[PDB]
Amino acid sequence: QSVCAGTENKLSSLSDLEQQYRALRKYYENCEVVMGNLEITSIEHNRDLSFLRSVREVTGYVLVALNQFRYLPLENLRIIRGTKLYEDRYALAIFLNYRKDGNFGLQELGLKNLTEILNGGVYVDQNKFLCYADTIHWQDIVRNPWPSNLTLVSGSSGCGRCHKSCTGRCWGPTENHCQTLTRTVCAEQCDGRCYGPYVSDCCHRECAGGCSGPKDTDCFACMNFNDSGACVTQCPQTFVYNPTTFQLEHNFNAKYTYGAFCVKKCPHNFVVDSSSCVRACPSSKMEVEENGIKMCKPCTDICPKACDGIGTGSLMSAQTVDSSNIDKFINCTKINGNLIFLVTGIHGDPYNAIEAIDPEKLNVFRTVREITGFLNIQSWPPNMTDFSVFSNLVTIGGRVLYSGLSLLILKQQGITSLQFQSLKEISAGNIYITDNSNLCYYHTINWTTLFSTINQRIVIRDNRKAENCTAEGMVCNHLCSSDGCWGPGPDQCLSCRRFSRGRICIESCNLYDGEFREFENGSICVECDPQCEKMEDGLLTCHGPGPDNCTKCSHFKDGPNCVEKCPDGLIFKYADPDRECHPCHPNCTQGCNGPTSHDCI
Amino acid sequence: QSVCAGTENKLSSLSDLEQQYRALRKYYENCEVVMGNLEITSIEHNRDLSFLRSVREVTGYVLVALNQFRYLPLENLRIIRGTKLYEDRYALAIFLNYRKDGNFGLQELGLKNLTEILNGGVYVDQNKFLCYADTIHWQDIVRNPWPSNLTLVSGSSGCGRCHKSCTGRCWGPTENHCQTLTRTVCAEQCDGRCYGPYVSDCCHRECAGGCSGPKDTDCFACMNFNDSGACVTQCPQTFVYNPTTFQLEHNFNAKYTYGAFCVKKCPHNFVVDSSSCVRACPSSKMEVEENGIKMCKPCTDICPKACDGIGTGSLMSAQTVDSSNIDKFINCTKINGNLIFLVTGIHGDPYNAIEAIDPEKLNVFRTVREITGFLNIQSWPPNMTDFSVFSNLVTIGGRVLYSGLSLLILKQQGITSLQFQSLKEISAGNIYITDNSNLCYYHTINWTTLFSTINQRIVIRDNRKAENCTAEGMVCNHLCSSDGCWGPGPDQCLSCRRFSRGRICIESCNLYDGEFREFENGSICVECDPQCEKMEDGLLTCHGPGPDNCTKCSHFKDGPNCVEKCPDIFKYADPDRECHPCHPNCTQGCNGPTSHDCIY
Amino acid sequence: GHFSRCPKQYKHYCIKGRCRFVVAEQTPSCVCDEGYIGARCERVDLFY
Amino acid sequence: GHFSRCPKQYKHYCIKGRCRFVVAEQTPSCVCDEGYIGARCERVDLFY
Ligand SMILES: *[C@@H]1O[C@H](CO)[C@@H](O[C@@H]2O[C@H](CO)[C@@H](O[C@@H]3O[C@H](CO[C@H]4O[C@H](CO)[C@@H](O)[C@H](O)[C@@H]4O)[C@@H](O)[C@H](O[C@H]4O[C@H](CO)[C@@H](O)[C@H](O)[C@@H]4O)[C@@H]3O)[C@H](O)[C@H]2NC(C)=O)[C@H](O)[C@H]1NC(C)=O
Ligand SMILES: *[C@@H]1O[C@H](CO)[C@@H](O[C@@H]2O[C@H](CO)[C@@H](O[C@@H]3O[C@H](CO[C@H]4O[C@H](CO)[C@@H](O)[C@H](O)[C@@H]4O)[C@@H](O)[C@H](O[C@H]4O[C@H](CO)[C@@H](O)[C@H](O)[C@@H]4O)[C@@H]3O)[C@H](O)[C@H]2NC(C)=O)[C@H](O)[C@H]1NC(C)=O
Ligand SMILES: *[C@@H]1O[C@H](CO)[C@@H](O[C@@H]2O[C@H](CO)[C@@H](O[C@@H]3O[C@H](CO[C@H]4O[C@H](CO)[C@@H](O)[C@H](O)[C@@H]4O)[C@@H](O)[C@H](O[C@H]4O[C@H](CO)[C@@H](O)[C@H](O)[C@@H]4O)[C@@H]3O)[C@H](O)[C@H]2NC(C)=O)[C@H](O)[C@H]1NC(C)=O
Ligand SMILES: *[C@@H]1O[C@H](CO)[C@@H](O[C@@H]2O[C@H](CO)[C@@H](O[C@@H]3O[C@H](CO[C@H]4O[C@H](CO)[C@@H](O)[C@H](O)[C@@H]4O)[C@@H](O)[C@H](O[C@H]4O[C@H](CO)[C@@H](O)[C@H](O)[C@@H]4O)[C@@H]3O)[C@H](O)[C@H]2NC(C)=O)[C@H](O)[C@H]1NC(C)=O
Ligand SMILES: *[C@@H]1O[C@H](CO)[C@@H](O[C@@H]2O[C@H](CO)[C@@H](O[C@@H]3O[C@H](CO[C@H]4O[C@H](CO)[C@@H](O)[C@H](O)[C@@H]4O)[C@@H](O)[C@H](O[C@H]4O[C@H](CO)[C@@H](O)[C@H](O)[C@@H]4O)[C@@H]3O)[C@H](O)[C@H]2NC(C)=O)[C@H](O)[C@H]1NC(C)=O
Ligand SMILES: *[C@@H]1O[C@H](CO)[C@@H](O[C@@H]2O[C@H](CO)[C@@H](O[C@@H]3O[C@H](CO[C@H]4O[C@H](CO)[C@@H](O)[C@H](O)[C@@H]4O)[C@@H](O)[C@H](O[C@H]4O[C@H](CO)[C@@H](O)[C@H](O)[C@@H]4O)[C@@H]3O)[C@H](O)[C@H]2NC(C)=O)[C@H](O)[C@H]1NC(C)=O
Ligand SMILES: *[C@@H]1O[C@H](CO)[C@@H](O[C@@H]2O[C@H](CO)[C@@H](O[C@@H]3O[C@H](CO[C@H]4O[C@H](CO)[C@@H](O)[C@H](O)[C@@H]4O)[C@@H](O)[C@H](O[C@H]4O[C@H](CO)[C@@H](O)[C@H](O)[C@@H]4O)[C@@H]3O)[C@H](O)[C@H]2NC(C)=O)[C@H](O)[C@H]1NC(C)=O
Ligand SMILES: *[C@@H]1O[C@H](CO)[C@@H](O[C@@H]2O[C@H](CO)[C@@H](O[C@@H]3O[C@H](CO)[C@@H](O)[C@H](O)[C@@H]3O)[C@H](O)[C@H]2NC(C)=O)[C@H](O)[C@H]1NC(C)=O
Ligand SMILES: *[C@@H]1O[C@H](CO)[C@@H](O[C@@H]2O[C@H](CO)[C@@H](O[C@@H]3O[C@H](CO)[C@@H](O)[C@H](O)[C@@H]3O)[C@H](O)[C@H]2NC(C)=O)[C@H](O)[C@H]1NC(C)=O
Ligand SMILES: *[C@@H]1O[C@H](CO)[C@@H](O[C@@H]2O[C@H](CO)[C@@H](O[C@@H]3O[C@H](CO)[C@@H](O)[C@H](O)[C@@H]3O)[C@H](O)[C@H]2NC(C)=O)[C@H](O)[C@H]1NC(C)=O
Ligand SMILES: *[C@@H]1O[C@H](CO)[C@@H](O[C@@H]2O[C@H](CO)[C@@H](O[C@@H]3O[C@H](CO)[C@@H](O)[C@H](O)[C@@H]3O)[C@H](O)[C@H]2NC(C)=O)[C@H](O)[C@H]1NC(C)=O
Ligand SMILES: *[C@@H]1O[C@H](CO)[C@@H](O[C@@H]2O[C@H](CO)[C@@H](O)[C@H](O)[C@H]2NC(C)=O)[C@H](O)[C@H]1NC(C)=O
Ligand SMILES: *[C@@H]1O[C@H](CO)[C@@H](O)[C@H](O)[C@H]1NC(C)=O
Ligand SMILES: *[C@@H]1O[C@H](CO)[C@@H](O)[C@H](O)[C@H]1NC(C)=O
Repeated sequence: QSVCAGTENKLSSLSDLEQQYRALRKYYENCEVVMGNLEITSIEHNRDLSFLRSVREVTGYVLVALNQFRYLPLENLRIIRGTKLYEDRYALAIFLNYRKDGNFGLQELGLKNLTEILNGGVYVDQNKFLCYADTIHWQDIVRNPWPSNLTLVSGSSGCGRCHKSCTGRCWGPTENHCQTLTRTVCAEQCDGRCYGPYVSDCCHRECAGGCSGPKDTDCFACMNFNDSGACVTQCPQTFVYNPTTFQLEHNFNAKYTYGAFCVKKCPHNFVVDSSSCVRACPSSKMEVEENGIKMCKPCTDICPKACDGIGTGSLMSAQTVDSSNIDKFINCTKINGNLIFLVTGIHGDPYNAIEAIDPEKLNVFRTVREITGFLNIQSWPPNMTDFSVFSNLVTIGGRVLYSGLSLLILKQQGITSLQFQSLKEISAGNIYITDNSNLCYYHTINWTTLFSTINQRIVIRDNRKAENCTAEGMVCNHLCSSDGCWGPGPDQCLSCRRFSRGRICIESCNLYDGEFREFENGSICVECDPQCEKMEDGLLTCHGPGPDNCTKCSHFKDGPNCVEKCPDGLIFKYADPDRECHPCHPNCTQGCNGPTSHDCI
Repeated sequence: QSVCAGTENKLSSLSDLEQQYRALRKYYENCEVVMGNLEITSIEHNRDLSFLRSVREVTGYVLVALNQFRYLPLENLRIIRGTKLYEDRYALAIFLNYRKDGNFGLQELGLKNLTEILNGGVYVDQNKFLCYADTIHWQDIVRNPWPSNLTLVSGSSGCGRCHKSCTGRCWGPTENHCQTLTRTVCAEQCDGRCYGPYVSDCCHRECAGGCSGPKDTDCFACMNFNDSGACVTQCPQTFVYNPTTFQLEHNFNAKYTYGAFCVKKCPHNFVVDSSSCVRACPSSKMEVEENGIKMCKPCTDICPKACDGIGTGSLMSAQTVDSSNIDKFINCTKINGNLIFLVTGIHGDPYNAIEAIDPEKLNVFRTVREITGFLNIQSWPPNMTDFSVFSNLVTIGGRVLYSGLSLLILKQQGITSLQFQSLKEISAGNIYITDNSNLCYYHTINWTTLFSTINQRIVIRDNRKAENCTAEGMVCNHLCSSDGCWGPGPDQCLSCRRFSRGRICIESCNLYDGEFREFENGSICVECDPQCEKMEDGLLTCHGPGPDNCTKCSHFKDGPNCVEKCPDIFKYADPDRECHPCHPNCTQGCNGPTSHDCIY
Repeated sequence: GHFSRCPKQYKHYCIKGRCRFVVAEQTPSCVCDEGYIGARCERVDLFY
Repeated sequence: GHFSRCPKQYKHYCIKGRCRFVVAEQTPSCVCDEGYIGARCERVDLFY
């Protein structure tokens, strides 16, 4: 089933009517269910809108305004769910669709078998050239049809007479395009909607918009959930209550609830909880992996601190991080949802009186290792030439994407380098980096080391030329490998040859030289136990961990270990002139000098 | 509704037909839902059965066998649920209800409202006076009507047809007494049952009986849960899944599932889990109490020793603790369900080759602290005079009851005292203690103090006379308060007037006398730190636990407390063993606060 | 009547009662002693 | 047309675009600068 996301422009538009039409094609061409609004605005008198005929269901509102075309080809739209309303009031709003000086405008609405609106008002007004719209009995389509509640039907004259084959309430001037009543003609014994005037014509309680027959498998739209070809109030769960034993018992046909559907397994980016697939687990429980499945259970007395992201939880209404909400991130290591920086967040918002962010507040994000949604940077303070405030970020979770993108940077002129250090995974979605006219080191990056599947892509265009950056000496440390680098620092390369010492890449390790001694393997070097005496002039001191694996210790030798005093603790022991411990008679805890009690002090 | 438990006797009976009739009145009189089987056996032809007219629902099977009476007055019986079946096959078994040398037996079935049998077969066989039942069509009533199910009627001279308006299918000679078909006459558009032949006459799908209309709130009976008058497959839970946010969100309409009903509150003795009220949790979760409510959470690396009782879990098939299952209780501390001790469990059962319990084996119960169901003792080895094997038991839960009882002790002549020590609460149900003709501590116990609601009672019909027990000196230790005592020992008292040293009641504490010393607390005395000086003549030197609480000790006195030795910052001590800091540069010895006071 | 002597494999079927065999159904019926109830007469009666 | 100049309380309503006031609905809308979308033109257009 083909699904598209829609728009949130209301009555705003692009600077050219040809670009406004091309955008409408790019958002709504070749799809049937909309996961948002349908917004058709400012379209000219002569355009091909036949691509909109595939739409069958709209999740948000349908807005049709300020256009000039004669016919609205919404020929398969059956149901509007109204999960978001125009002005928080209307699910369908059609207005001002005519040219003021001229004679163009919308004459016929189309709307072939629109039968259900599950929420909100209906507003049809100011549409100068419509013929039939004011004859339509909208109370059959709308639930809670009470006309005083947001049902503001207006708007024209000199037309609206029906064809002899339709008894009033016409959509158009012919034998077809007649409104069919689905609720107001049903028996007083009837539940919901019917396909005829009799009680035997009534359809199942979980169908919407009318039906082909009485069954939950045989109807024009579901409401609540679509259980694999049947409409239902809820899907079968992991456990059921046995009323004769008073306990919960495991089910045989359990399904996980997922969006408007039910599935046998949750997708790999969702968390399993109480027979449902959720985008985030509640803060009372820890997210864990068991047998490759993500799920969550109550946490221990001290557990990770996770913040709400932009567009989720306590920040559901936020569009960006700004000077009012940025203080919420002070000790978070994880962010649930998105992290977004728009021009209204960084440089303030004079309409709403929101202040600009002080560049020093942005150091608050240096504690975050994981973001579960996407990272979206469209503005950044002019004096911050890199992203070092995010250097500790490890993973971009990608559980939600911005138009398919999980890492998104556009138009940052005041940047020279990126300087991420801990970043190793970009788990889902595409990377989109454009218009960064002063950015250099980006061109070196081996992005297949960060991608989690071969299905991921990156888009790069109109950034600073790599040839100009090379000419200026914009290059990383000589140890840096073919994987590339985030910035000029010896600790800012994706991978390096020889050895590293924490984040910093190094040419050699302290095995036989310098202030301390260590041992090396697999491009890593770490100190051996400080009991081992430092060897000089090229002689190796240590070749493994502990007080073991070295040439000798300055302490007293005792098997694989050494001690400060040979008789300490302990069996009892004494030491020889080379500080090696040997057995002594028991007790003697004041001190011993040889193998027997006669050698005790 | 009026709810009563059913009997499970099958074809077995009492030795006296007057007691058989009186027992039948006491179980089934003035109740409409039978929470078990309805079994009517061996009743005489002269008896009044009009009290059975209150029965509307049976959760198990109905058995009518070997009886003499003419008419079975179950006219308003509607549904049989078939939870258990007779011989594991039948939900309704009616057979042999006549005397073959004489002329008495069952003639007319009543049963007019019987509409749904949800599970099992139907068995009508070898009656003599019952003539009408051959006409009835059971496949409308039986939920599983197909030839693979045992639905059968076996003979008499006949009784014509009931009335001209009845097209066969009838119980007795009137237009009032012919069968309402509810399934076989329904329109093919409808699932389940109907109240007429038309699609407009069909019932709501989630109903089992007849209906007044196609509604979940307007049908006579149903096979699923009762959500405040509506019959439903599931009822509203604590959270609802939001299909546009992909999150679980709180539900202000939520109800708990409890048995066959949806309720707002779960009773105090049940544990709440996943929007339901249940008897016990899975072995991976622990019961906890938060805000006065018991609920379950996943357990950590140490989990309680939850243990299967009789009638649940791995022992669901068991009737008693016995020699084949007693080993399952060895390291158990909390038992889910019941402990039941019958004659077969103690003295053996040769019919199944199960040997008697060796009395010593009963010590596996010494570790039990809580029983979540009931305790039922009807047999005990003759060699034991008490129940001291249960002395560690703290609580009886009462989540399941034996005919309303949670503690039941019948006919134990070997017992002279009970000897519980730890038992403090009986959370639900009544107490029934009788026929213990040698037991002398039943009347001294303040039994109301063990109850957790005003609705609990104790019944004691007969035990040893209180005047005879007094004459023998069968009284508790002098320290014991008016709340009474489990046996003769000072430690078996429910509560003592003077302080207790743990479980042992004493006249006075070792505050300032004896070889060890104690401090007072509200009804107990507890030992002080061993460093503290054991002073004479009323000089108590401690006021609670710890070396800091002592007024004078034989060891070193540091800042916060008395210690056996002071640290090597390094400290020195004066001639009164009072400790003070040394110069920081000390390792081997010290006698003062400055560098020249340090010793090597 | 309807009853006969119990077959050998039912010798210990009844506990505190007398065994009878119901011939038409090839099944035992146990008659309980004073104050006893249950399919095999194994439980004490709470009413008496 | 169907709109006039924005009222003073909307002076800063639109960002990187020109504000217009729809008189019949008493509601501001904005015509965005090249490459910008959203109700106040505050977001960059990925399809540009
Ligand atoms: C207005 O409302 C109508 C309903 O009143 C909506 O109609 C839907 O239209 C689509 C097509 O656009 C229908 O889908 C097709 O249905 C055919 C039905 O065939 C007969 O059999 C069924 C059996 O149940 C009868 O109900 C029906 O009356 C017919 O007698 C199928 O034959 C089609 O499948 C075949 O063709 C395709 C071609 O690609 C092949 O892929 C298939 O393998 C197969 O060979 C197809 O399924 C849909 O059924 C209609 N729905 C309803 C509710 O009836 C309109 O969408 C709506 N708008 C407009 C503009 O009319
Ligand atoms: C309850 O949920 C189920 C899914 O569980 C929904 O099922 C959808 O059913 C509709 C039809 O009612 C499908 O839509 C159309 O299907 C035609 C047949 O092809 C499909 O089926 C074959 C196997 O039989 C598959 O191999 C194939 O991939 C398809 O899935 C297509 O011909 C139609 O596509 C054509 O028209 C559209 C424009 O309308 C063009 O964009 C296409 O390019 C093409 O020309 C169309 O796909 C739909 O696909 C089903 N979905 C799923 C997931 O299977 C029920 O509809 C739903 N019920 C309710 C009431 O909500
Ligand atoms: C983000 O999380 C960090 C921790 O990871 C929080 O930082 C801690 O905040 C607490 C707040 O109480 C600090 O505790 C207080 O510290 C004061 C300074 O202590 C430092 O300096 C002395 C110098 O001798 C050192 O000994 C000490 O180890 C510290 O390095 C103390 O003066 C305070 O004592 C007073 O208050 C307590 C209150 O209980 C009284 O009991 C005392 O008697 C006394 O009156 C107090 O101990 C803690 O130091 C901070 N830790 C760090 C690492 O900085 C952030 O607050 C948190 N941010 C948010 C917004 O949640
Ligand atoms: C000084 O430096 C040396 C390295 O130079 C370190 O040596 C390591 O010592 C550890 C033990 O402390 C070794 O680990 C153990 O190895 C056992 C032998 O199997 C390995 O070697 C054979 C050689 O033929 C290989 O075939 C085989 O594949 C293995 O590589 C294993 O039996 C041990 O695991 C089993 O036992 C433990 C018991 O607790 C169980 O927990 C396990 O589940 C398992 O059943 C274990 O793996 C290690 O191999 C040594 N490394 C090397 C390179 O030799 C010293 O540790 C270091 N000094 C100090 C103080 O640490
Ligand atoms: C076999 O099965 C049938 C069908 O289920 C049972 O029918 C029930 O009959 C009784 C007695 O008539 C009904 O109980 C009474 O209902 C009155 C309400 O009116 C009913 O009838 C009209 C049509 O005449 C319907 O429109 C309406 O919906 C009702 O169904 C109440 O007012 C009565 O209450 C008064 O009397 C009682 C007497 O005890 C007092 O306690 C009250 O205080 C009050 O004064 C009474 O409730 C019952 O509703 C019928 N059920 C149905 C579903 O029809 C048969 O009873 C059953 N067979 C036997 C032998 O019982
Ligand atoms: C879902 O759950 C509800 C309850 O949780 C069930 O409804 C109950 O049904 C029982 C049985 O009919 C009712 O019990 C009766 O209580 C009467 C009290 O009077 C009030 O309630 C009745 C409603 O029946 C009103 O008519 C009356 O005006 C009062 O408001 C007693 O008077 C009754 O005793 C008499 O009738 C019984 C019938 O069983 C006779 O045996 C007695 O001899 C006596 O004459 C009776 O005990 C109970 O009140 C109902 N509760 C309510 C009102 O909700 C639903 O049936 C259940 N749904 C299903 C079927 O799943
Ligand atoms: C010998 O040892 C005994 C103990 O066996 C010592 O007795 C002390 O007795 C005093 C009272 O006389 C105790 O003080 C009170 O404790 C209450 C409980 O506090 C604990 O529990 C809560 C549980 O949530 C914790 O939050 C809390 O941290 C403690 O762990 C408090 O509620 C009381 O506070 C009230 O009173 C004070 C009075 O000054 C007010 O300031 C407060 O605002 C409030 O109104 C109070 O603190 C004390 O705890 C006992 N100590 C011990 C060790 O248990 C003897 O003192 C000791 N003798 C010698 C010689 O050392
Ligand atoms: C970017 O990083 C990726 C991932 O580490 C590098 O891809 C790797 O490319 C090498 C060379 O082609 C592959 O090794 C070769 O594989 C073939 C397989 O048939 C084998 O015959 C050769 O002997 C050799 O082993 C390697 O598999 C491949 N890794 C993955 C995961 O695809 C890539 O080189 C990096 N690019 C740069 C320039 O940094
Ligand atoms: C010398 O080589 C060893 C490895 O042979 C290096 O140390 C060890 O590296 C392994 C991975 O190669 C680590 O194992 C991983 O540990 C994490 C712990 O959370 C676990 O999630 C992974 O599944 C995996 O088991 C191991 O922890 C690590 N050990 C230590 C002590 O760091 C070592 O760094 C090399 N260099 C030197 C100089 O020691
Ligand atoms: C047996 O146990 C019961 C239940 O714990 C005890 O009954 C309790 O009697 C006390 C007597 O003081 C009641 O307290 C109060 O008594 C004063 C008397 O002036 C009265 O004014 C107050 O209204 C209040 O009743 C207490 O409430 C009562 N508890 C119950 C549940 O009834 C009884 O004392 C124990 N021992 C004996 C010897 O029966
Ligand atoms: C003096 O006697 C009183 C009783 O009169 C003792 O009070 C008891 O203190 C214990 C301390 O553990 C309380 O236990 C509670 O256990 C739960 C277990 O989950 C825990 O969550 C609580 O924090 C608490 O520790 C107990 O409730 C309390 N009993 C009463 C009746 O208040 C006290 O300990 C005695 N003091 C000495 C010095 O012996
Ligand atoms: C408790 O068990 C003991 C056996 O362990 C019983 O004592 C036996 O009693 C018989 C009576 O005829 C004597 O012949 C035996 O010599 C006794 N044995 C021992 C070891 O003393 C005692 O009767 C049992 N008590 C009860 C009440 O059953
Ligand atoms: C590259 O440098 C040349 C001069 O060598 C200059 O003409 C050109 O504009 C530079 N390009 C960029 C992208 O800076
Ligand atoms: C009470 O004791 C007397 C002897 O003093 C005895 O005759 C009588 O049977 C005893 N009664 C009981 C109940 O044991």
